[PDB]
Amino acid sequence: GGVAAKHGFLFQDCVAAYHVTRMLRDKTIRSVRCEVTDDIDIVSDGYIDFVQVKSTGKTRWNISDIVQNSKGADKKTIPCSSILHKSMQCESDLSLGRRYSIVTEEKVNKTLEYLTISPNARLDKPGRQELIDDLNKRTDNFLTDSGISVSDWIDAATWEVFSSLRELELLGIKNIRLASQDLHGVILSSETVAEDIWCRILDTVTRKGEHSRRIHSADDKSYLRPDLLEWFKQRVEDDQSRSGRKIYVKRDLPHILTPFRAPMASVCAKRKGQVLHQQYSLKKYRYKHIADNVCQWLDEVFLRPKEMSDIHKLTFIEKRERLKNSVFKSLHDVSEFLGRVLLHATIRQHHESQPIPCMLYVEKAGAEKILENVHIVRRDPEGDQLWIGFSELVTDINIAVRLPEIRDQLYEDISDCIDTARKKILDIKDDNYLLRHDIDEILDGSQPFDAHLDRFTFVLFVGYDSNLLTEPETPGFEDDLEKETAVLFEKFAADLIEDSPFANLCIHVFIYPAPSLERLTQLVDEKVREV
Amino acid sequence: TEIYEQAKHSLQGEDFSSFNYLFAVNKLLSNPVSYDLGRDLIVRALDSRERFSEHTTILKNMVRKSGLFPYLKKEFTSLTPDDLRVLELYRTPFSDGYVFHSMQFHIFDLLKSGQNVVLSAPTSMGKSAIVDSLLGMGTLKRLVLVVPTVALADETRRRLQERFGDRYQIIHHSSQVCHSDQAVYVLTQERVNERDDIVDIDLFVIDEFYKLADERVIELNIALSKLLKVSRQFYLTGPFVNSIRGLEKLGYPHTFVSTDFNTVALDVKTFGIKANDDKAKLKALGEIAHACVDATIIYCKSPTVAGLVARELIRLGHGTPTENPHVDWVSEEFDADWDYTVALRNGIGLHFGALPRALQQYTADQFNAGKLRFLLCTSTIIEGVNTIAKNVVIYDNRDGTRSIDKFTHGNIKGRAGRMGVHFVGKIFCLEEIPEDEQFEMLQSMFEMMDDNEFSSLVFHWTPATNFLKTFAKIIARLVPHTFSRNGVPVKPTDVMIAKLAGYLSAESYSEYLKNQIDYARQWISETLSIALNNDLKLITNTFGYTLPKVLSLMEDVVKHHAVKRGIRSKVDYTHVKLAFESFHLPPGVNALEEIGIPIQTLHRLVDLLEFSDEADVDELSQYLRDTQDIWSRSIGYVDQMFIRRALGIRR
Repeated sequence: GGVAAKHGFLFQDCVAAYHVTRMLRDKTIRSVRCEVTDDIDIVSDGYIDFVQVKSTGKTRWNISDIVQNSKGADKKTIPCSSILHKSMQCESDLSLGRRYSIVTEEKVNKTLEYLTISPNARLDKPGRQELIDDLNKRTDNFLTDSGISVSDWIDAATWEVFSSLRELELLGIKNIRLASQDLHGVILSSETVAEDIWCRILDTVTRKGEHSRRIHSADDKSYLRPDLLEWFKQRVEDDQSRSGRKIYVKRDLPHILTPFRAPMASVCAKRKGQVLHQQYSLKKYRYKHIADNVCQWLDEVFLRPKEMSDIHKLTFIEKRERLKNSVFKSLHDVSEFLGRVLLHATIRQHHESQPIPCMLYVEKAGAEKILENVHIVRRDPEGDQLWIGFSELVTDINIAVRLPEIRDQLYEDISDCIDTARKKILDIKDDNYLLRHDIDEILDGSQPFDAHLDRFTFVLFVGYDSNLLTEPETPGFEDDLEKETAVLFEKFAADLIEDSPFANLCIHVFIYPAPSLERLTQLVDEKVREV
Repeated sequence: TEIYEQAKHSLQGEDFSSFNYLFAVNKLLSNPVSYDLGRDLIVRALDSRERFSEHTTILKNMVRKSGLFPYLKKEFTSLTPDDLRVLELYRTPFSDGYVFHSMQFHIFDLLKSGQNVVLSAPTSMGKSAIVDSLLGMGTLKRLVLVVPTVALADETRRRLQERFGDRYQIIHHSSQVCHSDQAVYVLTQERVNERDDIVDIDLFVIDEFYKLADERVIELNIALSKLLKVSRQFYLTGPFVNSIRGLEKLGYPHTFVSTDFNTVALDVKTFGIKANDDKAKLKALGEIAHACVDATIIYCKSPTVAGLVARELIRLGHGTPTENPHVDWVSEEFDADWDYTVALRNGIGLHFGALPRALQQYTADQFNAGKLRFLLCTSTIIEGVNTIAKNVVIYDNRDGTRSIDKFTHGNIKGRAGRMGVHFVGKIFCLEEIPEDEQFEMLQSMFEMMDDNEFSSLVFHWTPATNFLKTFAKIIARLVPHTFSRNGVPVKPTDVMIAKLAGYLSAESYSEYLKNQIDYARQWISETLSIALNNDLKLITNTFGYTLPKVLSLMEDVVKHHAVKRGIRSKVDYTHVKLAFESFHLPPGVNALEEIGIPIQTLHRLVDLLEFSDEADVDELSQYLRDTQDIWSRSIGYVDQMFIRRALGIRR
């Protein structure tokens, strides 16, 4: 016994606390129901584990005890109410795979020793058939109301033995420390903090404390993962405050080019277009403003949040004198960065809630195909749409003939995206987004699209040097530009009206006209060299 | 785990698609609890790049996502601005070619902020990057790196002399003095105890702390106490990790770090053979040696066991016999049937601790070059080896004497990383792998000893007669275990007399060794392999450190007895103590032996050149470098090769 012994807790409390710490680290665990501390009901994504904490005191756990029928009455014994009987009589409304687990401090006899090994390593080991028939004979071939046989209970049973309370405390505290490290990028200041978090979790489970220092429960007896995550985040930021460090907060990233007038689209609403002009500033275009706003998107587009917090962990002088050389080697490497930054910020500006940036890997005749600039949007009434983004900064030919070529290439990519039976890899790149089955069913590719074209949408950014926009402001750079971009968007209608190659896919266009993209690219190259 | 097991066990299957493997890797890297698992798979993907020649960018992105940034830098050529920038993020402050692992970066950030840091396990990540970064940030002045072995001290000294050559002055030998504000004290526990200038230390780094979790526990504890009371910051990277407590109540609030970052994938196959069953173990060695084809490191509990394993390995025809000037030198200087000699003649490399440092370096850089195939190490940390090995055969696991076990399924990956296994390593375990009073006794003896024999303890310069018996009787009581561990029995008190007479009458070390082997053959006739090992250990350890220590200890003890008994004879053993410490050389020259120059080579160097009596290791090394033309013309080829390797001279 460790800090639980000091506080005065029992084994079941620490088992429940260990399981909620597991939920803290395990992304697949959805909830940990706990009415009493010995009847844990861990609901995981696709499974439900009934964990029962038991203990004898004589020497060990023989078979007679596990089939012994509980008294539970005034000098009477209720039939079919043994430890095994209570284990199998564990109902679950959800159609989830049932798993059973018995956790005891005391060791296990040779008769039940087959249960100790994990079911994943029982293919060739003995101890199954005779144990099954002994249990069936002692229980008179019990079949439950759900048709659960004793053999079925045997195939799903993972009796765990813990040597003492301190061992469980150590696994729980290790879980807490590791969870802090990979959920907030923060190493706990001391062991006292980890022990305090463990004690607070124990108090929450046993309800032997005060409500403020407790994991929130919408209803009692059950704890959901997001509530525990928010409570743990509060504890971790408390650590960071009391340790003298500064809490990492994502900066309010600057709003790159503001949108145009009211969005314009097609009749069938499967084609969208939104211009993103930038206003002048006293007769002169704000090239410097656009460039130094874009260069703030150096870490949101290149890096990942887990390694973005490490940037914050750098003090000012190291942050200055580490990235002195330019990570860009050519102007054809800065143009791509700018073109994808504009789209990566346009998508965020267009959505009220912040989309989740992610990448997609798809095969093509056995060869890899990478797709950066992917996003997951959270449309709760409908699901979770996947926006696949393609950038382009045309500066060689006029946009009028280039746009159909871009659309053709987009259609080839789309046919290589949503027309396949082989799996697709989705690099979530957020570390905190739980991928629900709505998208995971498309990712696995096991089933053909059942009107899944609403789940996938493709967004394309097309920046171009417009003839109308010049270095002089040319009073009245509107009206004509509105019909110009309308004619440009009309290019995303010829295939829609004439035929249905992919006419059931919603496609977004983010056309942006500039006086000169080359000057902006040169300005961004100059600005990134300053850091 | 199920997805992890499927992806891992599908690696060898014929119907293998790398895309499903990378899908499993990404799925494992999405869930935090399976982070390490995905990382493990990536390691395997880094050892089988032929299978992933098509899906290279996916593997590179998985490598970046898992936090294996050194692998991202070194195993991949075509790098985007994204991964280049994140590599520049984790780039170490001391050099532009080394980057940080994620966990290493977190620990370095903890350390550079001034907080004491304790690691939860010696991990597969090499902590040398953290120490080099701490040196390269230009904030600390005086440091104390504690290392377990003198050879490791020399390796770290070379590492910290290549970089930070002029900024820091490195003190590794007692002859050196602190003449600069910035000083790195790369010492062992005993050296730290001896040094009397350990003050104002900024940060001391200790690895291999398992001795505190005997000759290695008391010394390490005393070194810890001294460095804690002297310094202000510490960085421990060893056991005593299970929620380390005790340093908190002593006024040292650390920041104990628990990690789950493993950079090495291992396929462990066990045999369950008990240690006592030697014949079954030998048959198992035959089987594995047939199985092992790549660079194999065989862990043994003793050098004799390694010799037996090498003899059996060459009995089965494993290894390519070859000859070179080095094997000729070893045969002509040590013996013909010595374990090292035959093993090197047949392509097997013994690397036990008692081996001379020059031969240790030769074995290490022979194994690193890939010329060797079976390196038989008797310690976990092999000084000088790089990440070459692919198989680790733990011939002996239960070393005994309260040692639970090495490679406890929580140490297998860390110890394998220490041994330097390239990504995926096959661990063939013969046994089953489990989880989890010096300064006061002499005067009491001298009280009984009468005035008749008192004349044998008060000498000056040249010793007198009948001193051998008295000294043997003294050493049979002061340090019985020191002489017993080398095969020299405590009683009768005659064999120590023979050893002392052999050392005294000998003019040079080589002649002493030849006489010792010529007598060891007679002794075994009433083998020669064990004799050389014990003799080398006796000369290096007993005759070098402990026996001179007791020779100096008896001085002040006998001074009081001479004063009390009225003896006016002078007391001075500078002729005897310094001669025994000097190994038949000038007093300071023997210090180059730790550098890696053989004593036999040092004798020829002494005869050829003129050595300063009061110079230190730095002065003697600079003297050798300056007068290279004098000895390079008229010395043996192997001798000058060893000198060049030891001093770092390029051609």
